[PDB]
Amino acid sequence: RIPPQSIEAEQAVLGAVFLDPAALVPASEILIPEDFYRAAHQKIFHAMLRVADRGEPVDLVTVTAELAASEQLEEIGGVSYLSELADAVPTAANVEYYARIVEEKSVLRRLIRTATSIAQDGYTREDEIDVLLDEADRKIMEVSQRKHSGAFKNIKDILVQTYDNIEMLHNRDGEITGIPTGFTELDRMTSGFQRSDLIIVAARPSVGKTAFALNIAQNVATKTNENVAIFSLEMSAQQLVMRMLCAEGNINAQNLRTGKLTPEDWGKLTMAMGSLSNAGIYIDDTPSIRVSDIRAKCRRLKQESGLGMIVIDYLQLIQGSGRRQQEVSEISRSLKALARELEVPVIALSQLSRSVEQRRPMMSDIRESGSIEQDADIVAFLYRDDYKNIIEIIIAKQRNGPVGTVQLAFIKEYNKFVNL
Amino acid sequence: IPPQSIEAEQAVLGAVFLDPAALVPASEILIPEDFYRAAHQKIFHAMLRVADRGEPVDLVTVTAELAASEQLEEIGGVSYLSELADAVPTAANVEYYARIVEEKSVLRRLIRTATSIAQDGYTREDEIDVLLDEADRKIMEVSQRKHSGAFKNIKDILVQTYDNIEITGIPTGFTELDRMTSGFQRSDLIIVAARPSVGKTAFALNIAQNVATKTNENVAIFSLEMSAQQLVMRMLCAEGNINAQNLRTGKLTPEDWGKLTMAMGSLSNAGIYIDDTPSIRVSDIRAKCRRLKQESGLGMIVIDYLQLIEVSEISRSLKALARELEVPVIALSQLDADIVAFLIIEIIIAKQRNGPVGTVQLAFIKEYNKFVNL
Amino acid sequence: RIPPQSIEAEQAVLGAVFLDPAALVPASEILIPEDFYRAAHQKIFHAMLRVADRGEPVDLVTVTAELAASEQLEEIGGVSYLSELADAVPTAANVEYYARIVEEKSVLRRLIRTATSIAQDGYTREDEIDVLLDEADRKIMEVSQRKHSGAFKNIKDILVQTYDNIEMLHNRDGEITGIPTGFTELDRMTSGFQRSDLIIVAARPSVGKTAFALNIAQNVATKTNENVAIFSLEMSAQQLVMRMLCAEGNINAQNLRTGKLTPEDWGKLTMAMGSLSNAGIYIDDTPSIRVSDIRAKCRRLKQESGLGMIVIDYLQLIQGSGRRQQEVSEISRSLKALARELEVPVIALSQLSRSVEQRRPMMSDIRESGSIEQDADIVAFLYRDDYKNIIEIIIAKQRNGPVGTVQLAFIKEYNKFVNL
Amino acid sequence: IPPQSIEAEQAVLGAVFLDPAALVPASEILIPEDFYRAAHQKIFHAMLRVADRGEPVDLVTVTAELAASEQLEEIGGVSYLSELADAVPTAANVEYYARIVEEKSVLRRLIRTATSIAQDGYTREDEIDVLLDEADRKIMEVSQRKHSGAFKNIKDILVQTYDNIEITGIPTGFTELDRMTSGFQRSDLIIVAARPSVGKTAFALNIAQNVATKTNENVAIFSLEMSAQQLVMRMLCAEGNINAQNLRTGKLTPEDWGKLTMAMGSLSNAGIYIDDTPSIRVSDIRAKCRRLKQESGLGMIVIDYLQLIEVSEISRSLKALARELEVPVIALSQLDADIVAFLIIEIIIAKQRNGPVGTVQLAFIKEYNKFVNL
Amino acid sequence: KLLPAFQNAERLLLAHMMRSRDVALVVQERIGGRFNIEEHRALAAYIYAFYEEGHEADPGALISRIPGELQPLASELSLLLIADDVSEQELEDYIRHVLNRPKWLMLKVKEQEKTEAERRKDFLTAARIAKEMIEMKKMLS
Repeated sequence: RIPPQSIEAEQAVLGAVFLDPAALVPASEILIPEDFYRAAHQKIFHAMLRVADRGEPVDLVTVTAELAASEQLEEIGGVSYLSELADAVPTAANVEYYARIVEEKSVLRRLIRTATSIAQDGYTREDEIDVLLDEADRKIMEVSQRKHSGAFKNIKDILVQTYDNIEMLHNRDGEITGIPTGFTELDRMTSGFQRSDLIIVAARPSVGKTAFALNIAQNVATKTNENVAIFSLEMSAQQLVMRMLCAEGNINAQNLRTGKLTPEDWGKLTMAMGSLSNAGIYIDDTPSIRVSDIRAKCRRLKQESGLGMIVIDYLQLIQGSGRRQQEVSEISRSLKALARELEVPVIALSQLSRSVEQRRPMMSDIRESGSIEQDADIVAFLYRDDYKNIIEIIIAKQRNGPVGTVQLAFIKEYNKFVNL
Repeated sequence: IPPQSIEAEQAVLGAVFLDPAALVPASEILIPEDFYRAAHQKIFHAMLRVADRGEPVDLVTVTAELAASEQLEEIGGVSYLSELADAVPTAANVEYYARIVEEKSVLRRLIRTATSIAQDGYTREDEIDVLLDEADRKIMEVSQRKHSGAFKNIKDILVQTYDNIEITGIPTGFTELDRMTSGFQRSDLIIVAARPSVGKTAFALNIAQNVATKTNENVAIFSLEMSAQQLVMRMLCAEGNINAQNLRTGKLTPEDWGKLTMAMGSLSNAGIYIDDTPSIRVSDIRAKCRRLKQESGLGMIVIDYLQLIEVSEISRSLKALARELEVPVIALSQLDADIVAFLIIEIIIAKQRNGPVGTVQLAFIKEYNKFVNL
Repeated sequence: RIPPQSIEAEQAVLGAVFLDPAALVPASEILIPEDFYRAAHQKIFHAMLRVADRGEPVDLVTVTAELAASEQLEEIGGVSYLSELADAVPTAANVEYYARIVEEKSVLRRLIRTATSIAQDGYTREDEIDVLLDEADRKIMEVSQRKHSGAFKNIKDILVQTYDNIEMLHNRDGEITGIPTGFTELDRMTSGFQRSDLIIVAARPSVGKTAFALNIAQNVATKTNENVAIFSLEMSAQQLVMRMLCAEGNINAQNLRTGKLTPEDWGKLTMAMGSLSNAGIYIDDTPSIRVSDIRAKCRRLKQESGLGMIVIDYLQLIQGSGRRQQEVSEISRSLKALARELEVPVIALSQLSRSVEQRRPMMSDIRESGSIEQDADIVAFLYRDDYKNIIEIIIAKQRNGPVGTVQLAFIKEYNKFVNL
Repeated sequence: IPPQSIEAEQAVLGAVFLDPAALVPASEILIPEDFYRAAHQKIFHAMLRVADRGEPVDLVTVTAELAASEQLEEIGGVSYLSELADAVPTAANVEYYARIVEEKSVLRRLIRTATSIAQDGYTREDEIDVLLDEADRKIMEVSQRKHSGAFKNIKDILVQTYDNIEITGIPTGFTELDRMTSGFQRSDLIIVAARPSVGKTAFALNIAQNVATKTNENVAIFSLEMSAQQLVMRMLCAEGNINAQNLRTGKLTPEDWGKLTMAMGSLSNAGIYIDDTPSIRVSDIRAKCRRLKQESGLGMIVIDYLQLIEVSEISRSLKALARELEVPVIALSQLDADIVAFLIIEIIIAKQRNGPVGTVQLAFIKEYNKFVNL
Repeated sequence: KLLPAFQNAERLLLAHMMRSRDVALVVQERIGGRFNIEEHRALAAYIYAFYEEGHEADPGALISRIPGELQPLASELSLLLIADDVSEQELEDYIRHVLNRPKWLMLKVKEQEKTEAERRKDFLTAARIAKEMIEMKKMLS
């Protein structure tokens, strides 16, 4: 001994049902009474199910009545005991997780039971053997096919979601409820980037995720009265201002890189600086910050000058709480908490795995780097069709609003994204 | 008694049970190893392991997690988890309590590092120089850091970006290179990388000369390959355009004699401090450089080259030396850094903290080992 | 405990000063009184320094007087004790080494002291922390910057040595005090190879170090009345005689390698043999001899027929006393002892590391194969300018005489070096 | 009681303290491991470790060295070092005392090796053939050696170099090859290396034939790939110019029959002793060859080939066999040695102890597996 | 315990002269003895007489005319580890250790002079004495 069990989880399942009758549906889906290790819990779950099958409300009173009529009340500890179960549940909404724990421990008991049974038969019947091996095969497989799996989503139901998506993509009108992006076509879908949202922009190297984020940050700060906080972990503050000066005044980048500057390309530079000086752009070019540092700096900024957006130049460079799989999840989770705290959209750039080439990016390409998928309420991919200087912005996830591809044009010479 | 705060620890774990959101700020500031008590360590780990799945963190899911990995009993059982959950009146100050736990953790690490060094002083006796270097390193590695809290306003960067195109430091002797740097600024660590025969040593010497004979600045050169004798031979050979082959093979023509007496009178006025001790340590560099400044003045520090002094430590330690003596340090390399410059020869620059990133071009006379302008 | 110390070394330092007053200069440079672990030794070193600062002679009497006046004589053990220190020094000239040992043990005590201090502060002040870490950084660095380093050699002083070298290279006249080489230009500088000198001739493969050594050995034996002992560890005795037959009579080497021999090229061979038979050339072609074997054979030869030179075809092939870094040093040291014993120049060929190509050879190229640099009183490098059949002989080190490049011409066809 | 000389040891260490120069001759003759007593071993090591730095060797520097590596006390303390330094009246005879220490060391090694072999005789029973081979090897490895003391005068080499251009051994049957060797000399180990299909086996057989049918010498051939049957088939096939395909595929023309009866009458007069046992050991070669000489005569020994019999041992053991039977041994190889010969086909020779190093050229008929002159 | 150099030097010398009359004659002129240890002077006398009668290199016959009390010592020395061919430098070294042994003993007279000065606090005298002794010590080693 002792047989795999979780009295605590069993207690929380039954408790949940007593706090919210709706908790019984998820529990009955995952468990049958016999999954409970403790006899009293079996009797109790069975009483609940019976009451439920009659279409009668399942609560402390009807379960008490049910058990009294089947002469099982005292045996399971009485009304007092039903009370304790009600106090043993940390949160009724977590009932599936408690249920799964109970189920897991039931499956293990069946594994142990059938394995032992096979071992015993080995010493006894001795005898047949060929039948023994076959039923040993048979019995072990039966343990797995027990857990609550499924279900398959039916094509009809997806077609509905698919069509309703196409509805939203055309029903697209037209107010910008969040922070305008400057890319009117991206604003149609998003509306635009909204407060408290975690926005993830993933793209393979050379695609232009950095330029994309800077263009957005640049449009917000120069066009709207809002402040943008940019964290550049791979690129210095001057190296990044160089790129948004070019983008601003239409100055050939390579031209600046080589000193060459036509007399009027210079006049072009002074107007860029003039207009860019009025913008509320705050840059932190610290090589590998932790999320706490990011958070603290943004915190001080919002209450010192006000804050509208946070842009982080790629997330895989943020160092964890210590000195990578689990580590990235916490950062992801932390960035979402950052968004909620400061009531601001957080744009975190992400790099994609080399899977896109093994096939147009999809969720599974960041799923091997997850679980950013869960935390992000909006995940965007950048894909160039020709690797036409046109680039695609695939919105793969959006919690409130449609899913589709917005299209923009990229100008290499100025490192810009323009409308279409 | 090792620095600790059981109460802070207890509030952190307690806060997590009271409001699962509290795990995010705590997980930002702490790792399980920061908790002084194993029980708490085990608990905080279980807590993180559930969030990563990612399931809700509460008494049941955490209990089940500890039990599954056979450590519910070791941490005090459900009693203790409940004690922690029932004690906590709030979760609003999790990061206050988290930061206390973190501090005590740092202090323990400080103590552990120092004790180890103290103990090594008796046991390895035997390895003095290695001991002093690794003690420097070990102490440095106790402290992170941090990044205070200063966003750079765009207005401030713009001025620095404008002024960064259209000679405030130490003149190199190459006008076109002085344009890109203007010139060699104090406390900068300058890395000059190159391949066989270009040549790195010639370039280093030229700058050391052009600084020392044109400015009243003292340069400290550390050559690990060629002797001070060979180094000075190359310098006056370039200084007065004298053919090396003639200095080496005795016979000098009278153009060379007059050309020589000129070059060493000119070179006697510098300004040049050489150290040609084979394998030198970064700290030995500091000792000699600190004693030089405090007695004479300086400076500029030229090192040829850095893989004869794990390179990360040396590099970082060189930056500290530059910042300590308020003087530029040029370190050569063969194919954290302030300026990175690779090598009719082309000088490509890949990194500069304040200056313009571009490419310069210089000529090279083979027979004098000299670099000249265009 | 116990604190790092060397009473023996402390005793030898103070003793040295009592045997040779000059020993105090090196000692005071490396040590201050507080470096001595033993109080009596501190008091004694301090008394010496005081006497010295007055410009008064430091010996047993004035140190005794000094300590008597500061009431410290009995406390440090009296005159009798100053006597013991004088008997505790193996050799006064080794005072720097004793001093360094004392210094080393002092530095360790400071490391231990400051480390402990940091540990203690960790438990006490708790409090501040940020200041603690900074002063912990600060205090640890201070331990290193304590040892006696320096000094930088000043350019003025080197210019003097440089100019005095140029003096010797032109002041070159003209008598051959040692063994003539046959290469008049090498003889100007060397004068030529002298008795008891260890001469190291290093060169990368294909440069011609072997041919160089053979030419010298050949010139000595055929021109002068002296005997040359050649150890060829990579090349057989006949294979080596083949090369000096060619060199002697001007016979195309490849021509011999293929049987081809013009009628008069044959008459050329008989004159080479005739002249070469009278020469005192002794060859040992033992594949990998130890130095003791080399030494014993040379020993017997000098007292049996007389000996003038020893040539060893590359040193990295000599096997050590056992069955490589430390091993080569002992061989080097042993070859120098060989030179001194037999009062004969020893020419040991050496191979260079692949560093020359990573840049004209210099000392550091054999320094990674040292410490041959120390033992050799003359180190020569062979460098070919075109890898003009001309080859350079760089004399990098010469204890008595100049440093420079002598130039000779190489003839591939005959495997010879000729004058210029 | 293991062979030792504490007194010799004590004089050596003592001599070093009395005159640091004495370390050089001792270090030539000895290594720390040669000293029977650990204390002395430790001391001599410390002594060498200081010289290598390279600092002066004396009581203080050595004491400090032993103490630094925590072994001053184990070796007897400064008392013992002083005892050793005070006992020594001279250092003129260091190498006399050094050589005594070395001898005792050798004898210990002899004893250790032999005891081990004796012990293995009981424990591995099981592995007889492997045991005998490694016992041979292990004993050989006890003794070095040395190189007596004979310089070769140039006069003596010159005669051998002259006579080495313009048939004293065993005739190969190839006049042009007999020029370069004249011919196959006694006690020589001859290695003939080659690549797939040239072919090594054909060459070996040809020489074995041409020696055995033209001279009254007996050859011992060891073939590890092809059987004695296949080997003789190839020989009479080449002997009488018979097309192999006809011998194999029954049908022989009457040119072949008469040509065959000729070849085996001619081959019956030899002179040929074959051993086609798959994996043979070098010692098994010796047993059969010694019993052959002593009963019949010989010889020449042909081996095809050597990587079917770690190659260093085999090779060395083959040289001993050649020198023992006063007979030439030709061992083939696939791509210490007396003659090395690689393979219209060209025979390149890379090594010859007394003969001329050059290149010979022979023809090869594919259909008869025969090599012929030009 | 190991023996002092001068004593080893006498023993080795004796061991050699017992097997070589060539060496026995050299020691007779260069050393009295003059040997420092009584037993060694006694053996010396018996070794000198061995040739001043005729007898040549034979440690067998020597250990039979020796007065029995010395026999144990002569016996011991005739087995001592020696290569019976002494080097030129070895003799110089051995003889030198024997000849200036009395000179090291002269020091101890001054050593008492020094400590007595020291006892009556006459320190500069004591130091002067010690200063002299260092010179005498240098003079010997």
